[PDB]
Amino acid sequence: ANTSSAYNSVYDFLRYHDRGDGLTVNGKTSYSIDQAAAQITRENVSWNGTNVFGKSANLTFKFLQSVSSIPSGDTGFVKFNAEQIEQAKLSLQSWSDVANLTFTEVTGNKSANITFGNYTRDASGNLDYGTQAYAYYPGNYQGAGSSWYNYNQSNIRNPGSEEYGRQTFTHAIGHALGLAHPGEYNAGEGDPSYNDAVYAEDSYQFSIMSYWGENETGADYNGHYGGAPMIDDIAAIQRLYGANMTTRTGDSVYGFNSNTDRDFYTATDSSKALIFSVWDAGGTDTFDFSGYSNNQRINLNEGSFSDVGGLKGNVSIAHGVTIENAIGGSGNDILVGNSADNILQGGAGNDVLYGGAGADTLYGGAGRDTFVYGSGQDSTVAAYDWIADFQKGIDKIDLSAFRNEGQLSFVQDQFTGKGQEVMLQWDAANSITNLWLHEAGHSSVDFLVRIVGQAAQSDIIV
Ligand SMILES: [Ca+2]
Ligand SMILES: [Ca+2]
Ligand SMILES: [Ca+2]
Ligand SMILES: [Ca+2]
Ligand SMILES: [Ca+2]
Ligand SMILES: [Ca+2]
Ligand SMILES: [Ca+2]
Ligand SMILES: [Zn+2]
Repeated sequence: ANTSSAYNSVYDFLRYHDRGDGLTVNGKTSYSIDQAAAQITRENVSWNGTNVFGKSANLTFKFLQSVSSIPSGDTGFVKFNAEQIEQAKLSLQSWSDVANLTFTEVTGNKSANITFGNYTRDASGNLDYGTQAYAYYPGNYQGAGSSWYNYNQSNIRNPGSEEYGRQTFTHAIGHALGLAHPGEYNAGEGDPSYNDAVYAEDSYQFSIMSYWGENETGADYNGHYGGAPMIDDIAAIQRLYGANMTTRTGDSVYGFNSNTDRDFYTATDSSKALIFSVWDAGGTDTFDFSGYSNNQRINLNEGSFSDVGGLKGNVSIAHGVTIENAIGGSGNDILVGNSADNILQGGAGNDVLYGGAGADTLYGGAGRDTFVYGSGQDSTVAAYDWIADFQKGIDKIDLSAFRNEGQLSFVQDQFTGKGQEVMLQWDAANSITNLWLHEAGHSSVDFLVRIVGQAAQSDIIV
């Protein structure tokens, strides 16, 4: 079963960052999304009480203007500045986007579920320029839900320009909602490291509640920080409060030309980095990564990771989400669809497109592109694929995967019945080329790929 390098690149990319199922990664136990979610919510606490799951919540938040004391003992209180307020609201929004939560600001003497405030000194009254931030779990105790940040840190004062600040806000709010660090560790306590992680997926690539960089799991964000909930965070927060099915239910576009009105899902130009795990509750959606020149690998399968804009493992799709279309850039990309009907556009460069199950429409774009098929279920007659811009003598249709059940043979105009034969039929009236494949074990011809344009036998890889 010697398959092509194109098929192999798809086969391997589909297994990129496989997790759970008794696997061992980095010498650690591998957790599935749900296992990581249960670990992150191990304190079993939320604003609805203890051991209460799938229950929505309407919460209040406040930017403290003064304090009688900070619950931690720290001192030198400083209220949130305008930039911190705006970024904190964006962090709150990134959480309410995915879970059934509503946030309403309160002012004056009114109490609030979640509060924000800065500190600058320790209990002894000495300047603290080393710590970052901390927050308290939901509860009925003094300080529950309060979050605090070190004003002496520039990233805390300028969260809109220093990415770690925004990520810190999202992280802290996570605690204020009931989420814990993926492992038993905290700042100030000894000096933990990724080696102390309970499971392999305890890193920024999977959870912003982690303490470890995305590099620990093989990802690379080139010095950037995502700022929004990642895949395991989304599953975790939804475990506690339920999923928000009213978010972006229309046709949504992520990346370039985005209509999300969310900075973390938007790329205004090629120099912008994208780091996100998408939550989308409906409609026909598109991953538009057309503005990059880097060779990208885009996967539309729920729960999967993609390598976008030169970064590694920076984009993922949350469990329970179906993204339909993808657009690559000028680089040599790999686009992998899911079981839904996908429209894939490779763009310039030599791309590898794989529609998977469902009736997909594929555009290789300029360049020497390869349209890959891994099984007869990829393009059944009842839901056939369309390759709309095939270039005879330039593009290729890869059927090497069918070798695992016998080498495919080319027939000119008739099937013998022996099976495992491929045929190209030209429809002069419509200028359409029908690619028929009579697969072994199939009494009837059940595989068909319709091509808008001419195709030669030498363009078909068997
Ligand atoms: Ca949508
Ligand atoms: Ca969708
Ligand atoms: Ca491309
Ligand atoms: Ca598909
Ligand atoms: Ca192309
Ligand atoms: Ca092409
Ligand atoms: Ca298909
Ligand atoms: Zn923390």
